[PDB]
Formats: sequence, C-alpha cells, structure tokens
Amino acid sequence: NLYFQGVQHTIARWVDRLREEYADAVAILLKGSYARGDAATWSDIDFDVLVSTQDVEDYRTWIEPVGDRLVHISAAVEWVTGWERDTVDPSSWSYGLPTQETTRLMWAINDETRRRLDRPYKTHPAAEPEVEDTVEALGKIRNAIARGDDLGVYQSAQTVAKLVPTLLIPINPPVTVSHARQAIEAILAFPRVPVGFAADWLTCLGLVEERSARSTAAAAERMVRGVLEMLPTDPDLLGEDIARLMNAGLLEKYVQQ
Amino acid sequence: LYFQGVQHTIARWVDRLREEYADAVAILLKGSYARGDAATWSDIDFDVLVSTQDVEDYRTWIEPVGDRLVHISAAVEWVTGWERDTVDPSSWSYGLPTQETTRLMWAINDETRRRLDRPYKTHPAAEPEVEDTVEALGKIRNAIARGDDLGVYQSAQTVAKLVPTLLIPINPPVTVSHARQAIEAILAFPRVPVGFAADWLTCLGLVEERSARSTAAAAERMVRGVLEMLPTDPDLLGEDIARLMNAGLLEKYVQQ
Ligand SMILES: NC[C@H]1O[C@H](O[C@H]2[C@H](O)[C@@H](O[C@H]3O[C@H](CO)[C@@H](O)[C@H](N)[C@H]3O)[C@H](N)C[C@@H]2N)[C@H](N)C[C@@H]1O
Ligand SMILES: NC[C@H]1O[C@H](O[C@H]2[C@H](O)[C@@H](O[C@H]3O[C@H](CO)[C@@H](O)[C@H](N)[C@H]3O)[C@H](N)C[C@@H]2N)[C@H](N)C[C@@H]1O
Ligand SMILES: [Cl-]
Ligand SMILES: [Cl-]
Ligand SMILES: [Cl-]
Ligand SMILES: [Cl-]
Ligand SMILES: [Cl-]
Ligand SMILES: [Cl-]
Ligand SMILES: [Cl-]
Ligand SMILES: [Cl-]
Ligand SMILES: [Cl-]
Ligand SMILES: [Cl-]
Ligand SMILES: [Cl-]
Ligand SMILES: [Cl-]
Ligand SMILES: [Cl-]
Ligand SMILES: [Cl-]
Ligand SMILES: [Cl-]
Ligand SMILES: [Cl-]
Ligand SMILES: [Cl-]
Repeated sequence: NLYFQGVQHTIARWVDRLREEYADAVAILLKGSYARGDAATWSDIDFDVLVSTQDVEDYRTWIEPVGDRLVHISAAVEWVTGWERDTVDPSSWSYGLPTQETTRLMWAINDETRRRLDRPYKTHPAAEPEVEDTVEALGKIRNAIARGDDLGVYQSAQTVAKLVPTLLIPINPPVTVSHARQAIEAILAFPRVPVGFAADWLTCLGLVEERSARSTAAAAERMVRGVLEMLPTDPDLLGEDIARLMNAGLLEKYVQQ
Repeated sequence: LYFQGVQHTIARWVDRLREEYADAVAILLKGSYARGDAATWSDIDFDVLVSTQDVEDYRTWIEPVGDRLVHISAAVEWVTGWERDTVDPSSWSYGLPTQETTRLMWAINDETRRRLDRPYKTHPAAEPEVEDTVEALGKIRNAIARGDDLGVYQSAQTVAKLVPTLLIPINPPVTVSHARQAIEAILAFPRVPVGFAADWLTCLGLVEERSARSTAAAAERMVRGVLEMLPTDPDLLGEDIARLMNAGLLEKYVQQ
C-alpha cells in the first residue's frame, strides 16, 4: 500500500510533464480507477489531455517504474471542443445505460476553462430502445436452433442480452454508472424486470459457468416475451411503426406464430 | 413454398417503397435474402437511399406471406452519407474487414444505377488495440484477486473482442459478410497462438462450461501468446506501443 502513494506521486508528476509536452493544452483531467479512488494492483493511470488544436485525436502510453513495480500510464489527447461535445453521445461500454464518466480536473490554462471543466464527471445519455433488433436477434436464435448451430445460438443470445437493457431503462428508476463492471451491477439490480431476469440475462450474455443451446434459447424466449409485455406503447420512445405494431397485436402475433 | 411468396413480396415492396418515398434514388436488398441464405425467421432487409440530406430513419412492417407473417424493415438514409460509410469498420465483425452484401433493386437513373449496382459495400479492418487488450487482462487480474467471477467473465470478453484486431495483420486477409461468419473466419485463422481456437470461445463466453479460473488462464495464455507474434511496427501498432515492446518494457509490465 506504499505502492499507492508512489502512484499518487506519479500522477502529480505526470500532470506537469503533460503540460510541458503539449503547448496547445488547455486542460488535464484524471480519469478511470484513480479518479474514482477504487484502483487496484493492475489499474492503469488514465489521463485526458484536452488541446486547442482542432481534430486532434491521439493516444499515448507509458510504462514507468514505481518502486519495485511498473505502472501503465495512458493519455488520450483530444480537441477540447470535440471532447465536450461527445457528452451527447451514449457510451459504448454501458449496455446502453446513461453514464457518469468520472473526471478530476488536474490543471486548466485559465479561470474560465477551469470553471467550465471542473466537474465530477462528463455525462452521456441512455442509448435508445431497440425493439426491432431485439426481435431479430431472437429470430436468429430460432434459426440457429433449427439448424443445430449451438455457437450461433450463443452468439445471437448475446445480441439479445446486449439490447434488452435499452428496453428496460425507460421503465426503471433513473440510474447512471461510471464504468463497465458497474453497468452489470445496475442492470442486475433493476427493480422492474420480467420473471427470471438475473439468471437469464447472464446466461444470454454468456457470463455463466454452465449453459446449453436449449437453456440459452429458453432464457431469451422468456426475456423477450416478458419484456415486450412490460413496455409502454409510446411511438416517440419506441418508434412509430413499432408502437403501432404492438398496439395492433401484430408484433405479438409475429413472435408467437 | 413460403420462400417463393417471399420473393414475390420483395418485388412488391420495392414498388411500394418507391411510391412512398418520392425523394428516393435507390432501393437495395440487404442481409439474408440478398445472400440467398435466409431461413424461417429471417427478415426482409431494405436500404432506401434518399436525396434528402441528413435523413436517418428506420421503418418496420409485419406482413402476411400466405399462412405466415414476415418481418420487413427499411433503413432510410441520405444517399451520400450511406456512400461515405465505407471508411469505418463494421461494429459486428470483431474488427474484421467486411463486405456488406448489397443487391440493388431499383435506381432512379442510369448514372445512379451504375454508381450503386455493386455486389457489396466494404468496410476496413479495425486497427490493432494492444493497449486495451493489456488493460483488460489487468482488469481480469484485479477481478480474480477480489473473487469477482462476473468481472473476470466480463473483462475476458473484452480481451476476446480485441484479440482479432491483433491477429489480422499476421494472418492472410479475410472479409466476412455477416456476424456469424465473423466467428467462423476468426476460428479459421491459420497463424494463432497455442490454444487459440478453444480459448477464444471460452473468453468470449460462447461455451458450455468454464470457470473464472479456467477463463483467466485462457486469457493469460492468449495475451502472452499473441503479443510475441506481433511485429513491433510503429505504423501498425502506434509509436509508443511499438517502442515499448521493442524495449521489452510491455512484456516486463505484463509479467511482473
Ligand atoms: N478501452 C478503455 C480505454 O478507452 C479509451 O482509450 C482507448 C481508445 O478508445 C482507443 O481508440 C479506439 O476507440 C476510439 C473511440 O471509439 C476510436 O476513435 C479509435 N479510432 C479507436 O481505436 C485507443 N486505440 C486506445 C485507448 N486506450 C480511454 N481513453 C481509456 C480507457 O481505459
Ligand atoms: N442490427 C442489425 C440491423 O442493423 C441495422 O438496422 C437497425 C439500426 O442499426 C438501428 O439503429 C441503431 O444503429 C445505428 C447505427 O449505429 C445508429 O445510428 C442508431 N441511432 C441506432 O439506434 C435501428 N434503431 C434499428 C434498425 N433495425 C440494419 N439497417 C438492419 C440490420 O438488420
Ligand atoms: Cl476503468
Ligand atoms: Cl437519459
Ligand atoms: Cl440481429
Ligand atoms: Cl456479450
Ligand atoms: Cl448489439
Ligand atoms: Cl470496469
Ligand atoms: Cl460494481
Ligand atoms: Cl399495423
Ligand atoms: Cl407486443
Ligand atoms: Cl443477417
Ligand atoms: Cl433465400
Ligand atoms: Cl466492388
Ligand atoms: Cl462479447
Ligand atoms: Cl471491446
Ligand atoms: Cl448473422
Ligand atoms: Cl464456425
Ligand atoms: Cl511484448
């Protein structure tokens, strides 16, 4: 645990080093595990270096000694305006959940940049519901079952499990997450889910010790049917054609035929 | 006999789409029916390219074909944005270059016909992600140490999703047209580390049985196996990464 003090010193030391290196820098922020305070042995030191130069996107890596160990350091160098702007795009690592991308401002070039970038996180909105593609992936599962392709079953079930949260988010209390592992935690904790959710979702994701093509296909059939019957038929939320088809009973008829 | 009525349904839908979209310049058949490998639950997949800029919309019908219902979908998009899309890697291919099958059904003029009547649309391979593969191994290691099985499984999936970006440059070039074929092509890579085919499925979590312990062991084998097979080229892997590997420092970090 004296490793951790050497890392904190490495972080402080790197901030000044990054400044010296990037004349176009306007702000330097700590990200990831060390910004959250939950780092462990193999955690990386993660920096964003925001610059004034437009269209810049580069990725730096260092391996540096801390006592008798080496630590991995990384920096994403990015145009400041591009970095601020991506707050309107959903994260790709949260299964569609809205996110709080943890930031700790280390340095900023002036007062106004300081005031603007001194926030505990950068937000991202939820990914939109994908009813149609969830239903298609169930179709792929059924096709793979019919032809005896277990691997195809497992693959398509992952697609169903990756998409289902986009359906469950709107009918659950608002929750955000700050990192990938926590996304699994928030989803598993959703108060409003169909019967069997926890085990079914992990089976379909493939994050279990034991399953079969039969049990996996079964989990997906339960989940899709259970979730669709819980969804409000709102055209702005789900899409006009989708809500219409659900209200007409056509989507149900299709799935159950 | 069901698939024959589908063919007639397809032809009928093109006329329909033309009539509904005045701003249309082309309609293309995509997916299973464009490949000719469709089955019972396959969907009829259309791209409807419009002259109207910045348009992105997604349509859905459910239609009778004899004694069954068929799912029909249309992606409506600015013709020019559709065309520009070739510069980005597909999201569904584990980083493999792709040939998105395209069968042009209708085009507004002879020039549009010629610009668009192509057998597929291409996307390039995703670039190698050495750093993120190593980080995900780091996460697996932290997860094991705290007894978090789910964390091990999750971060092993990350390792497995990135490893193909590493194997592509040391293997004969291959492209795929759909997601299921991506798995087949990757399992068929001839130049891979010891244990690759079995381990990759284990880490992806596409197997009947594994444990946190066996999964971590697979990812350790894999990552160490793949890195020693990579050329230390700055253009391929990135400047820092190549330097660090050539210096021995990345290996030292991973094995410490
Ligand atoms: N995966 C987790 C890591 O993601 C990012 O870094 C990673 C970048 O996202 C990676 O960039 C990749 O993802 C970005 C964003 O999609 C793409 O623009 C880029 N072309 C693509 O290569 C880049 N090649 C490596 C860098 N470590 C974070 N900055 C740090 C985080 O720990
Ligand atoms: N996943 C396979 C399907 O992918 C696409 O469609 C799907 C679109 O890709 C989906 O759009 C999603 O993906 C696109 C592209 O990333 C995003 O721009 C969009 N915001 C996001 O919602 C849209 N919401 C549903 C539509 N069926 C293909 N056009 C059809 C294919 O069967
Ligand atoms: Cl992290
Ligand atoms: Cl939101
Ligand atoms: Cl799908
Ligand atoms: Cl998955
Ligand atoms: Cl998906
Ligand atoms: Cl994580
Ligand atoms: Cl967590
Ligand atoms: Cl209807
Ligand atoms: Cl329904
Ligand atoms: Cl397909
Ligand atoms: Cl066919
Ligand atoms: Cl071509
Ligand atoms: Cl995965
Ligand atoms: Cl990934
Ligand atoms: Cl597929
Ligand atoms: Cl295969
Ligand atoms: Cl190495």
